[PDB]
Amino acid sequence: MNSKHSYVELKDKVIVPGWPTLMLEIDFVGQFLNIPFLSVKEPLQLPAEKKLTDYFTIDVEPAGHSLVNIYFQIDDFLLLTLNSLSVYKDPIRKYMFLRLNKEQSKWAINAAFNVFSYRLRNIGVGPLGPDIRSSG
Repeated sequence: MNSKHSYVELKDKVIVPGWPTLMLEIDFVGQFLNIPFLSVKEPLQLPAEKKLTDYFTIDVEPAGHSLVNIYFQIDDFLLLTLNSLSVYKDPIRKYMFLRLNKEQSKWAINAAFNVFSYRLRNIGVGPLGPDIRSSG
């Protein structure tokens, strides 16, 4: 019959040291703000015709007098894509959120929560990556 939802935190568990990582870069209207988003096995490339906004809506809101969160909504194609690239076991829901720290929040607050643009961005591992991931 009838259905509706909720915004799950995407916790720090999904970033796993040793592995490559996707970096959410937020450029405030008008010194980006960089959040490691999700540790991945292979880089994210999208259909070249397409672009991230097609698949990924985000929104920055305060959570209190000092802290701020980033909410977002992930169309299924990206959701499925992200889950397959993900090291941590399929952690991406359609409606999720993310906690900036007292530090990160501060910028967002000053920009009046107003996003000019954003993108994801594949970043490689450093010289001890393979050794880090495989030990433990």
